[PDB]
Amino acid sequence: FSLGYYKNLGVIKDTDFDRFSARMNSDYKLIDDILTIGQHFTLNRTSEVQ
Amino acid sequence: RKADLTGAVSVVKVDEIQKQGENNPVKALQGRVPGMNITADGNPSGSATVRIRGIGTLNNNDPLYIIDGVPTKAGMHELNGNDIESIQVLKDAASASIYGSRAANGVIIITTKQGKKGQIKINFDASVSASMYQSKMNVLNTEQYGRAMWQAYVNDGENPNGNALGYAYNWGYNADGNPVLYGMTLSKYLDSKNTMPVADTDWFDEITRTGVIQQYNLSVSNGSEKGSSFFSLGYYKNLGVIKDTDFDRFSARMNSDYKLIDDILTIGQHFTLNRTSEVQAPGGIIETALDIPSAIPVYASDGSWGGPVGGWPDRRNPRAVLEYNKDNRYTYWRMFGDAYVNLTPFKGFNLRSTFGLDYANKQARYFTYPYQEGTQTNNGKSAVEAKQEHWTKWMWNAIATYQLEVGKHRGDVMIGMELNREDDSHFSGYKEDFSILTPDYMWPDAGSGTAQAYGAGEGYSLVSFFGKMNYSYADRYLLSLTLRRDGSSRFGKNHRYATFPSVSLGWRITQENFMKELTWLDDLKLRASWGQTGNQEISNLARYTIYAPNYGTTDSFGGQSYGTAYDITGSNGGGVLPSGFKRNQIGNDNIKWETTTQTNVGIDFSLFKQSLYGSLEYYYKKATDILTEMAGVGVLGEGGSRWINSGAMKNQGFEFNLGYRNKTAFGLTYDLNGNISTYRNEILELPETVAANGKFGGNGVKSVVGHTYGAQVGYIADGIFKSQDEVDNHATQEGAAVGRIRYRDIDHNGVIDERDQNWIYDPTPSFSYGLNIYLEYKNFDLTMFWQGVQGVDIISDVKKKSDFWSASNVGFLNKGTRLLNAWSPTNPNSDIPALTRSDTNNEQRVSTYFVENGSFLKLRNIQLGYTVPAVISKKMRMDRLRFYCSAQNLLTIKSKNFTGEDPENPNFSYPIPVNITFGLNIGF
Amino acid sequence: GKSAVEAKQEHWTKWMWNAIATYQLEVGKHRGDVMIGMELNREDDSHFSGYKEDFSILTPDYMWPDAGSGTAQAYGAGEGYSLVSFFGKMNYSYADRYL
Amino acid sequence: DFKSGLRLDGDVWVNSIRLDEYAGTVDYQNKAIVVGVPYDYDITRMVVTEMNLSEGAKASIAIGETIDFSLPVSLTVKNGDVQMSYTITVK
Amino acid sequence: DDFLDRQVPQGIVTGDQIASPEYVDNLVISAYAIWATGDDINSSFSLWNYDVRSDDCYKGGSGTEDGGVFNALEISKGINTTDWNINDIWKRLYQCITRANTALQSLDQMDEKTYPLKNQRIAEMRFLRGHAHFMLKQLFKKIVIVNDENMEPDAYNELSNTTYTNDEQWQKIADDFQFAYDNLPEVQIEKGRPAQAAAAAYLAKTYLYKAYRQDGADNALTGINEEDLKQVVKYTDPLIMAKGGYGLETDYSMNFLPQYENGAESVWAIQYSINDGTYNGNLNWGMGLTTPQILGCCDFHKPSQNLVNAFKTDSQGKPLFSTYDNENYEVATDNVDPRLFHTVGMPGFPYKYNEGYIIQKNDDWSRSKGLYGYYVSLKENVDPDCDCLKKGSYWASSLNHIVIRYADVLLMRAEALIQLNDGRITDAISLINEVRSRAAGSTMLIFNYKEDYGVNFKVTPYDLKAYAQDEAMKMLKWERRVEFGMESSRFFDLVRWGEAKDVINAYYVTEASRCSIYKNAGFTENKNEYLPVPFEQISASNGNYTQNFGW
Ligand SMILES: OC[C@H]1O[C@@](CO)(OC[C@H]2O[C@@](CO)(OC[C@H]3O[C@@](CO)(OC[C@H]4O[C@@](CO)(OC[C@H]5O[C@@](CO[C@]6(CO)O[C@H](CO)[C@@H](O)[C@@H]6O)(OC[C@H]6O[C@](O)(CO)[C@@H](O)[C@@H]6O)[C@@H](O)[C@@H]5O)[C@@H](O)[C@@H]4O)[C@@H](O)[C@@H]3O)[C@@H](O)[C@@H]2O)[C@@H](O)[C@@H]1O
Ligand SMILES: OC[C@H]1O[C@@](CO)(OC[C@H]2O[C@@](CO)(OC[C@H]3O[C@@](CO)(OC[C@H]4O[C@](O)(CO)[C@@H](O)[C@@H]4O)[C@@H](O)[C@@H]3O)[C@@H](O)[C@@H]2O)[C@@H](O)[C@@H]1O
Ligand SMILES: [Mg+2]
Ligand SMILES: [Mg+2]
Repeated sequence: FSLGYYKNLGVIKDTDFDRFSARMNSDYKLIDDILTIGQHFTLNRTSEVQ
Repeated sequence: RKADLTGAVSVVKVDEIQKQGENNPVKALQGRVPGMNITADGNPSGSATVRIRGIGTLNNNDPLYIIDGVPTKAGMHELNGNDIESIQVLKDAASASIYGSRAANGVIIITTKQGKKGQIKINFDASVSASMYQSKMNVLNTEQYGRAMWQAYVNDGENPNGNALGYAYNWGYNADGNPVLYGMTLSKYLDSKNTMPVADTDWFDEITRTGVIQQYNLSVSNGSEKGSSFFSLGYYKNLGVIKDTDFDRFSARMNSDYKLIDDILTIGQHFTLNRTSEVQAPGGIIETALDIPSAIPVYASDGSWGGPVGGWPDRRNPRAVLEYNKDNRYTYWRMFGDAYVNLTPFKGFNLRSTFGLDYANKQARYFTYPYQEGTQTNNGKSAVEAKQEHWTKWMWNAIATYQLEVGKHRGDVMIGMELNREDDSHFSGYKEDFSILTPDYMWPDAGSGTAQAYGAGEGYSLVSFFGKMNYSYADRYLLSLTLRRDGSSRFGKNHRYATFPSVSLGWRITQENFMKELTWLDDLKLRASWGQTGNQEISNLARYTIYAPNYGTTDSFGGQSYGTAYDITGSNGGGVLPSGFKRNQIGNDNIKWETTTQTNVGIDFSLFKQSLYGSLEYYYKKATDILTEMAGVGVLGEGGSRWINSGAMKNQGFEFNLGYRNKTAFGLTYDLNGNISTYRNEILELPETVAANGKFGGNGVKSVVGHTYGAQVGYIADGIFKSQDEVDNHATQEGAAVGRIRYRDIDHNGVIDERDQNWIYDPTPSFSYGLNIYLEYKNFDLTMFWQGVQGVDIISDVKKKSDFWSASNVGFLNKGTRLLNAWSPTNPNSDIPALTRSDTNNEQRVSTYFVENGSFLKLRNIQLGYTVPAVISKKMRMDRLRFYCSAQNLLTIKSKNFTGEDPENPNFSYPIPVNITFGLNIGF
Repeated sequence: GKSAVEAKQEHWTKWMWNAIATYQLEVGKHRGDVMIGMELNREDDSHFSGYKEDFSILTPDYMWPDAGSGTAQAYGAGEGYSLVSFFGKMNYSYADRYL
Repeated sequence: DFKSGLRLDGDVWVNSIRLDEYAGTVDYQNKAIVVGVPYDYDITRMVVTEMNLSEGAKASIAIGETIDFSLPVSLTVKNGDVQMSYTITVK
Repeated sequence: DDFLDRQVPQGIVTGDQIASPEYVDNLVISAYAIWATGDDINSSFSLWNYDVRSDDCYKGGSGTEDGGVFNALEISKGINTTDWNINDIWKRLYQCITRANTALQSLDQMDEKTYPLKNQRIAEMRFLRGHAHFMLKQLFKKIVIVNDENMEPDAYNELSNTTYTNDEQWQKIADDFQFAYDNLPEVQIEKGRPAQAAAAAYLAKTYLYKAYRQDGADNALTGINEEDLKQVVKYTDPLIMAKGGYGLETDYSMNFLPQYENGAESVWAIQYSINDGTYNGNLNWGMGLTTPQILGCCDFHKPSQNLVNAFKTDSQGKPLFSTYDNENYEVATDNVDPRLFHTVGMPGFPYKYNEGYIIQKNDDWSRSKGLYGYYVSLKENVDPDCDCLKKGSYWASSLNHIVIRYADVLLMRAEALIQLNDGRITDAISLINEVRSRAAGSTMLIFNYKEDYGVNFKVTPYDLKAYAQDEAMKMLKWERRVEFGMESSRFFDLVRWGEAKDVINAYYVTEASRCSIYKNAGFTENKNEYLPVPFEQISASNGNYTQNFGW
């Protein structure tokens, strides 16, 4: 499980870019490792003025 | 185990919740919680209305849902309900105050599934069901419609052959002179163009079908000493009984928790992703299907949609309406997440920081295909409407808790700071003049006509500082004190913040030494609580004098758009007209929090070694300074509506929960859960304009103050006139005649007028009860949940068009089948008024005739299941395996005084079907 | 003095389904892996925008299409595509020397 | 379970009629049969010779009836429980 | 702590900001536009819904139950003070007053030299407010005079309708028109704004209504005010209208044809526009219910056989004062005023001068299956191929709604002169003759009717000679009836004259033979000539509003 935040104000005025991110990965082994169920999900939100 | 342990807490059994197999767990718990009313129309979605402890406020009465510590008010039909560990209903202000500042109308805590320590498990559930239409409203066929029209004509004295609807009646007189109808004949085509042949059409059967429901859930959890995790995937689909209406939902939930540094630190998260796609039925589709006469064919001679022609009433084709609405599908994405961090510096101290997020997205595309159904048309209007909506709610929490176990005293002290921010926005584009007229082609770029753009945004913020203190002495005396300082962005700076205290006392009588000999009395607890909670659920722009530049681009029915655009030059438009501003509301800078004071007294008992358990509650709710939207005096004009603290509501209620579980000598395990509750609502104060206009009751005739919320004032129908002597003997009234409704003279003035009205409607049941029976015997489990309501009255709008002829908006509409048994000299033993073509007596007025006994008792759910024996399960290498067949809404009992059907849904809303379900559960 | 607002919305939805069957053999000094697979891809894109004119206050809070009092325009489009694939792979190793 | 059993599926069209020895033209839009006769012909004692209706249809007038056609004559064609009214004009 | 202050209202203007000098023209336009956008199908500012009580027209629709409250009003039986239509019309007229008052309050706080047209805008706002007050006074005898723009919203609860008597309320209404006449320009470049001539004409109308005194609790006429009559004459003097450039149109149908909007006779008119950027245009949605069944639906406001017989004339060109209603009008034998074919569309005749749409006595043209007759109103309707007609769930046209007509001004002057009886009866007869001559000449679109349907047109001016007061009054009443038929003023004229009870009872008795709707109809002497004050409003303003006499 990971949570990330990034923000960058550009050298040019009134231009910027920020990003929130959240990643969740998991894997499950079942029945003497015969079965496996895994997932990798990520959620990102980037707000930008170009 | 109750979270509060000293307040009004109801624990809901999630196993019996999932036994019903409903998309919405809230709808599943329809009658399993005392003092909690769930009303569900029955649409493919699980959308339902929840009222806890009756109506407690004039503004929004929805309860507060808290899923994994994240407060929300959105419905649970749009989330996954098959991954819930526990459901707790907090109905007391003192107990539920600490969970949020929006706990005025009750709180529902939902704890989702988490990986149990030291094991890994998986569960796959499949379910397929068929939903059938049961409350098929009976309407006149072609012959019955002709007979009713002839009866009305001969009763009124006009010539039935002058109906000009293609009916030719062969009729005569009997010995007594009463008209009789020997036979009838019909013209083949309803029009002179020979395009609309006459037919006997079952419109309800045409617009209804057999719906299919399919549910597939796959959950898997894994726990350990260093952490745990859980992952669930769910799919639900429901085709409604009404054609071209459906609702499907995909869901994916991921939960995890991690323990670090000798369990000093903890990091957890609960996230869920949902995608629901729905096509909804058009408004009043059932009403249109009932109204349209059965003589209209579904299809014309050339294959186009059939429609009224000539003198037939102007009602659209319901089948064509559904066919055109089948493309109005909306997609809804829900991102409901939470991340928390917990730190324990030492044994008693805990610091928890929680961040919650609730992002909602809605994308829809509504089409307006040209239609021409006989004389019903929109002049070939083709249009498209692309709409987008965003809801973003984020919550931050900080909780510091300390626990002490000195001597026999247990002391918990908690402080907390919470921030909430909600931002909503929406925008839509509208385009016209399309050519191909298909969903693929209909896009705003492809449009070649007038374009419109709409858009709005709003939001609010909440700040809360709360404190809680719990003290326990000898594990026998319990005291709880909480304080809350709440502020909202909806109020001015002077009245931004408010303070709410709450106190709770509890006494475990069974722990006292003076009844140690009472072995049968396993446990007995007496608790009381007095709490105050705050309400601010009002419009975001409540304290501002709103002036809006309403140009007039919004569609309005009847032309009362109240727009601001005038051709001041006088050139019939041809360009951008000058515009301006209009007042929407008058600001009020003195609005403050609504204060709700709740007093609760409860007794919990457990007898015979936890075999017979139960609880009895009595509650008094008093809401004061209610924020209400009082309208203008009338000469103040538009924008006179304003928010004011001039309300007062009272709710006295009793609740009784009982349960008995025991075994049997030959191996039968029976579990009975009983429930019964009652309440009384009363309005004590109200603004003068509100009382006059009767928005909350009284129909604008008498003030609702001192009466139940929603009570109605109308006339009293004392049977019907059966002879001219009776008509003369009765007090004079306009339109009185033989076979007409007789109205009681309340004031004995000799004339029926406005003053002859009294209180006739009370939407408060005498008591609502529920019963759950669970029988286990030789791997066979039978579950049976009944729900009943007694002493409730309902205003029947269906009676308006099923008991009268020409009492609707327009004449010659289709009516109910029971209209045939109307009073006549040939049919004296009847109570339905005689048919007539003109409402001279004004029978559309509110009266006791339309008030019926809504009491009912329906088998909400039945389910028979067989579990594969454990030895066969282990031989086949999978865990718990179960098959089941269930029926929902299979059987119901209604009072004989109810002329209609389905007392729960006695109006033209969406019907409630009977569900027959077959399902299986596998544990591997 | 042209005052206008442009509210734009775009959606991209791509979903992929995969099915892979793999077998491995370690007979003698020969290592043999055989894999077969079926893949489906579907992409659907859409976008729509509203355009409004003739505003008065000229601030982001006030500038909304409802608050606009001028000519309005609407734009919108949608597209997509689909992919189907059937693939097979075979790996042979002899003496851990020839691949 | 809902149908009234009125037997509304019958057809009431009129294919063609012949008065004496003069066939008539039928317009279904206005339900009008027009029979053209010579100017000196006497139409006060016309005789119906044939009337080809639909299957199962029954008309008010019978084949072989003597009618005075100095004015338009109304005709009703009935099939089961449906009916249609035509007007016959001899010009 | 800016957390609770960061978010602000979106897309709105606050009350403190709405008083800025740059929004005054916007508020003026809002007050103008309420008269075109603030009306409903059941509550139109033309008041045709509430004019069905007269003998001019019935109520259309499927039947009696279609708009049951309006059927109760039409039959004058079973009318309740708790009527949604009555409450709605009260609320809508007071909403118009509220917009005008807001504009006036904004205007009053501006600098004269900074805003040169301040007085003109104030005059226009006072004119609109007075128009709304006049309409309210016509509908309800006792009304609240809201003429204080600088008045707090909290003080509105103390307003009462008995603060001023009937004469005082009429004077308060006329004061606004006096100010408008004083301050308005003689000619307006924008046809939407009223002119000085329009203000003067409407002031003359107010003074004419004030002249017929209704002192006492009952609604009975008490006398005629010579001072008010002289004021009417002074403000209807032809010099004012000559300066304003207003006069009778050369043809009667030019007033209602869309091609001749804002004509000479259009003294003032609500401007309705099409395809002007809104959802469907500022169309006349109040007339939406009056479109014929050939357009698909609605079909309300059907004229009456009594009105057709009134239009019927004799062989000398004068209206039949005593035998007009004995027999129904016959197209082939009876001389008819040409105004009938512009007002009422009879069966067998082109609909709105369109040969492709011939009105027939079948169900395709009457929704009620002959219950309300088959006649179709034509003044408020347009040609189906006009391109000024649009379907916005109700067929509505961009045709302007004329409120004041030069014909109305002339007939008002004639009424004032006749009631004065100071030797100007000859002048009144001259005005009536002018109107009749205009009617006679108005045959530009129906000239072919003589050779197409055998229609005999015969209308002649009255002979100029000495006339008795009662004879002149009867002739004027007949001229008003045949001129403003279907224009929603017959009932108000009857109430003002005081013969409303007798006329309505006679109409009920006469029409009960040919219509079964009037079987139980009955008019009360001192109750049914004014709408009751709404019960909801009376309850809301407790101890402040008094119900009208007889209720
Ligand atoms: O009196 C009942 C309640 O209405 C109140 C509310 O305070 O005031 C009346 C209120 O209603 C308005 C509507 O703006 O006028 C209604 C009034 O107008 C009359 C003439 O006086 O008739 C109007 C003509 O319009 C027609 C259609 O051309 O009828 C409209 C009729 O149909 C409706 C909905 O009807 C139902 C109700 O759900 O839905 C189906 C479909 O009609 C019917 O079976 C039901 O009756 O809408 C018409 C449909 O067209 C659509 O645009 C899409 O198809 C949708 O809008 C609807 O689905 C309603 O608009 C209305 O009921 C035509 O038949 C009539 O001749 C009169 O008949 C009617 O009473 C408004 O002016 C007024 O303010 C209160 O009095 C009271 O509480
Ligand atoms: O105009 C209101 C009137 O129309 C209806 C349906 O025609 O609502 C339309 C508008 O309701 C909105 C605004 O809240 O949302 C409701 C619909 O969206 C759904 C999607 O799941 O619900 C979303 C969200 O809204 C609640 O219903 C209210 O809090 C919550 O229960 C739920 O979580 C869907 O359930 C609703 O149909 C907006 O999206 C529509 O434009 C009627 O609802 C209403 O009477
Ligand atoms: Mg009484
Ligand atoms: Mg115009």
